[PDB]
Amino acid sequence: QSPWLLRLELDRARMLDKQLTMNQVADKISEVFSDDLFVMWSEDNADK
Amino acid sequence: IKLYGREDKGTGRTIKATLPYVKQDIPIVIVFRALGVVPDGEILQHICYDENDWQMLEMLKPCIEEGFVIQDKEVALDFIGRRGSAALGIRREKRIQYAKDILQKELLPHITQEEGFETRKTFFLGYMVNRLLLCALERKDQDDRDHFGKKRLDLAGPLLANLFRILFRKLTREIYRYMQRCIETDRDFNLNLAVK
Amino acid sequence: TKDDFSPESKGFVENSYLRGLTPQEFFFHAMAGREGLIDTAVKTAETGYIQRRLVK
Amino acid sequence: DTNPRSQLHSVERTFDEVIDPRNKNRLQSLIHPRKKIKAVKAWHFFPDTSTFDQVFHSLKFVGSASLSKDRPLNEQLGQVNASILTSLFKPIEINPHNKWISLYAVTDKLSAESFRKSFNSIKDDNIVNRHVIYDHIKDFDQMFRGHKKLFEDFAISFDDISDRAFFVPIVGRLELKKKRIVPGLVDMVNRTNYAHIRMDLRNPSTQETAIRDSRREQYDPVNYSSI
Amino acid sequence: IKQKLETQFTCLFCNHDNSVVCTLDKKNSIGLLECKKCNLSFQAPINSLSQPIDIYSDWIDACE
Amino acid sequence: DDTITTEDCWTVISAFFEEKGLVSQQLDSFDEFMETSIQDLVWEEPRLILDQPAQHDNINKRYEIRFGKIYLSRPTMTEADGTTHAMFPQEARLRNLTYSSPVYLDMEKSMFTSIDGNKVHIGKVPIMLRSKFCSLRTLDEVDLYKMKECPYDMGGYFVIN
Amino acid sequence: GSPSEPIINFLEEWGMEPLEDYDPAQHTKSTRIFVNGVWTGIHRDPSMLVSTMRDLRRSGAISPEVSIIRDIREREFKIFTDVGRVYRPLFIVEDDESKDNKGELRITKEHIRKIQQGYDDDVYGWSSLVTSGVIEYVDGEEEETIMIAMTPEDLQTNDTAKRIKPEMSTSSHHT
Amino acid sequence: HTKSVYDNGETLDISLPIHPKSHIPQGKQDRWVVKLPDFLDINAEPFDPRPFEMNVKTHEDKNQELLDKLIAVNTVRWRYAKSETGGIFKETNSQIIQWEDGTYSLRVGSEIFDMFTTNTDDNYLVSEHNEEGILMTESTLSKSVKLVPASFQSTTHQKLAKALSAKQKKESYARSVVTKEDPEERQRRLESQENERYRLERRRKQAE
Amino acid sequence: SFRFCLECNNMLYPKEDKENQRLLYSCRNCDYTELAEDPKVYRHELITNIGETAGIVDDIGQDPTLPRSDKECPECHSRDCVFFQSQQRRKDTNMTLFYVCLNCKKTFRDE
Ligand SMILES: [Zn+2]
Ligand SMILES: [Zn+2]
Ligand SMILES: [Zn+2]
Repeated sequence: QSPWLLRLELDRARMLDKQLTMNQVADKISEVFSDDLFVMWSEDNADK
Repeated sequence: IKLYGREDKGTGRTIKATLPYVKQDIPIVIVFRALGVVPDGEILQHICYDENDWQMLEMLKPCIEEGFVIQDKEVALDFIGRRGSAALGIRREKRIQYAKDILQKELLPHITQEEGFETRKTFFLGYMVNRLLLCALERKDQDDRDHFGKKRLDLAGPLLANLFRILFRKLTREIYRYMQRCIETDRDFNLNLAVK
Repeated sequence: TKDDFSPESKGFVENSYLRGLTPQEFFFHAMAGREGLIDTAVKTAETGYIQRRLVK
Repeated sequence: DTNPRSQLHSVERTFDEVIDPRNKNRLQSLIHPRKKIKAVKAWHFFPDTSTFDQVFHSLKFVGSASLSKDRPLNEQLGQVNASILTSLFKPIEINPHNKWISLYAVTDKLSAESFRKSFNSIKDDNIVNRHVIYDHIKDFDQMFRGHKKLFEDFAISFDDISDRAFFVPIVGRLELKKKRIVPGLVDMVNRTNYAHIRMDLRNPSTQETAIRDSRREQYDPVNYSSI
Repeated sequence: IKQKLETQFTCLFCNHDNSVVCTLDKKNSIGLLECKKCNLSFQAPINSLSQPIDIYSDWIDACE
Repeated sequence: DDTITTEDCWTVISAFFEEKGLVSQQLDSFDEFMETSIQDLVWEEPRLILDQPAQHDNINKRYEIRFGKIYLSRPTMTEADGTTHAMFPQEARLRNLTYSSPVYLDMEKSMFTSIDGNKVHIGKVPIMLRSKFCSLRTLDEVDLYKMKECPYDMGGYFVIN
Repeated sequence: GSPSEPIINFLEEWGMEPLEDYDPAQHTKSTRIFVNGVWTGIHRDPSMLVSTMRDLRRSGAISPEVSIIRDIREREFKIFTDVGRVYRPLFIVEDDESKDNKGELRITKEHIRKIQQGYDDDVYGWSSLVTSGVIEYVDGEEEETIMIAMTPEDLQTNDTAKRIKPEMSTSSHHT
Repeated sequence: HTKSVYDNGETLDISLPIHPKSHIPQGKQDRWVVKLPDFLDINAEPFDPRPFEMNVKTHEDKNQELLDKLIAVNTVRWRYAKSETGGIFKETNSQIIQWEDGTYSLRVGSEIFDMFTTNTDDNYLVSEHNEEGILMTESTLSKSVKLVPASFQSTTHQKLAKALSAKQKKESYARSVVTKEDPEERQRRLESQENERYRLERRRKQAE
Repeated sequence: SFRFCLECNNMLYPKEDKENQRLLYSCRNCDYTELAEDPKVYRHELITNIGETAGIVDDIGQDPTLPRSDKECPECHSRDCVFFQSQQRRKDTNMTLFYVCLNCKKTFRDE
């Protein structure tokens, strides 16, 4: 693995409006990139 | 001064300037170094006026990355001269002199024409790039083409001046040709016959 | 004044033709009439071309 | 008032209406035409006699060549520093196309301070042989712009004890920019400048002093004319 | 990817014109000028913005 | 003071039209062109230079001619017989002439040699009516009738053929 | 069309400093100055400069057709002496706060009677009005930065036939 | 670590002649560079009333004469003043006035010109030694000072405004002239003569 | 805001030391290298708000074409104020007003 961290902040308001789940986004990224990227996602109760 | 690269397309958003009597577009960093400002910090000082404006800085990053290959004044002048649409096979020294001619003159002629007076041209290039980026960042509306304060009206004066300039240049060329033809006889031409 | 969105500041002619138009309303109404004239004089050629193509 | 007599009379009237700096009452009488504010202090405006023979140039650093911007250079030369106030410049030109300026300074603070004190206290005819060694620091590219008129620019120096202000002419302006030496020319570069320069302080020769006095005779002939 | 282009430059050994072909390889950052008649080969380094005029000028400078 | 009414605004507008007129821009532009623009157009390229290194004894001869002042005249008519006389716009209109005036240029010729010219006529410029170089700028009101010119005519146009 | 050399001389005389004495980091608040489209210098107190230039133009020292524009939003101060700019005359309202005549037309009945007579009381025509500072010309670009009243009745704060004037209640006060 | 390029150690034993200074700055080697306006001039020469009166020039051009008068009356000058005790003293017509706000003003006679100061860094004054080809520093130019007229009502400003306003009023380059004959007569007569000598030359060449 | 080389003036690019596992900024035309203080190498904002209130000048109160209101200043509590809408002019820009007093020039809203 590489030390280079790539993170991005999702707008909570529009994420809720689109009725999406953080797990769903992570699953989509994993499916499109297989196991080439290790992905962690914050819980829905996080501030951001 | 064209800004290449669409929104999320064309990789970097490079900026290529178009100069008179030059066949191909040239990146802005190269022309800046050609005018005689080689360090990147000085170029950024010339272009921007607020270091906190990270958006214009990240817009400028691809231009610096592209122009990093050239790192000296003389090599930049040679690159400008190579595409200067002049005769093919011109030597490097003559290429540099041709670039200096095409850079001092014919490049923003309304600013100045004399030697050692190119700092103002660099500052005006900075102003133009600043305006281009400022409109690209949607911070300002694009200049209105129909704004009547940006129009001019040509009355009898300017129109007659243009026509008379053309006709007088034609008369001067005719006098020149007649002089060349008549010197062969080595005669004291009246100069009242050369004119038509 | 700058940033004025009132009805009279963006082309609402409050008066009638009998009552008469103020200079600002006069200019705005002239702008609208010019647009009408231009639209007619431009669409006529496009319509003529369309009808010729249809007939052919 | 185009009459030459009128112009001369205006000249003597202007000469006569000079306010005495010691006169506090007359100084307070003067009021700014627009600010309507009283005057506090005054200084006579005089030219400088001992410095007209020399040639003065305004030297400036352009862009990144700023000494304040160059943090390691400022740290080495001291964070007003006497080393800057005693620096030497050596213009060397290999050819018309290639030109640069060489900068030298005194790294030691004690030597620079002693040299500055000796230089600024030259009012007698005894100068100690201060063999001060100057070390090269940096080189810059140079451009020069000349003044068409003699006194286009003038620098003003003050003297509170005498209530005067001495001004000196400025001949031209010299601009310096940071120059990156081409790796292919360092061989000739090492043969151009020097690592050290030694300055020896000696009293000026009689002939050179007479030449300088003859040059100054244009300005002040009462105290310097040859007999 | 090597790129082969026909150029209208003049060979300085054979003096035949329109017999110069420029071969530049961006992968290895090299550019080759070959005379279709003289069979002479000129090699020079190239950059990302290099063009056949650049290699031609380099050849001219090398020749003199 | 006292308030300003609409009638005072119309007094000011009357003053404006009394000074300027309705075609003042045409006449002003033409006067500017004739007074200064022609001379500057000539001086834009003030030198024609020919040189010759004669070896036929190296004698480098430079032949250079310079353009000097511009001399203008009132419009004039030159008949076929040869006589020339002042021309007025009515005669030009009736006879299908052109209301134009000659332009004279001073040319100075120099013969530079190192071993190592008067008012020439260059053309005729048409004259805008009622401008500074028109014959009707003077003549007052009475003489304008004798020349068969309408006093209500405002000028601002040329007469070509 | 007018020569721009007097404008440059006045600007240099009144404190404008040229470009070679300019550093973007230092003068982070100075105002640029354009003359006929070329950037000629910078200034740090544009208000007094524009006031001086406008007063000079009104006094006749500068040609009345010279366009003087100040763009406060963009920190620019443009000047035009170009040929071919369409202008038109306007009355001048005394807008100096320090003046007792604030918010009133400069032209008075004395000027009207002088115009009617045709001479001053120790030829008085339109040009005299323009050079006496009561009327000035503005072009399409200077109009962006001015506030015009439609009628002299607009300068101060139930019929079925007469027309209705704009209320203009968005602004508490007008200058 | 950018290693020092120069390590030869070669040293020059050059000794410079230095002259004593008539004055010495106290507390700070600071000087102010001041741009000279067109309406202000410096006359370093001592004032000589008789040559000045005998060398006053009168010109037809009113604008040039007024500008010369203004610059002459505003020129900074100095002269030797004989003291009442028999000594000689340097007397000047120019002074510097500092107001309560701290601003400085240059005064010549009754005229007052304000000073606008802008701080400048890395700007120094040097002394040129041409015979040795080296530059010796003198002091630091901390501030750049501009000279501005105090007010509109100042006589200098009014004279400048008058001169510049009437300077651009005079513009008439083309000079009128009266044509007495056909402007094309010279061309046709010279063409006739040229054709005549062409015929004569052709006959001579055929006979030669 | 990005830094530049202190002796070459060129732009310093981020770099990682394999043996030290530290972030460094290194010039490309010179061997100069300086330690990185912050880990935020790069940041891109999909939705941004800069340019909305940054368009402020000290002499905005000298514009005669700007409307004058009577909103109360939080700082000076003056009776005279000048207001304008957002300088940023994207197609989806809000119409909120920014009020500037003539003494303190503080920008605030009625929200
Ligand atoms: Zn060959
Ligand atoms: Zn570097
Ligand atoms: Zn307040």
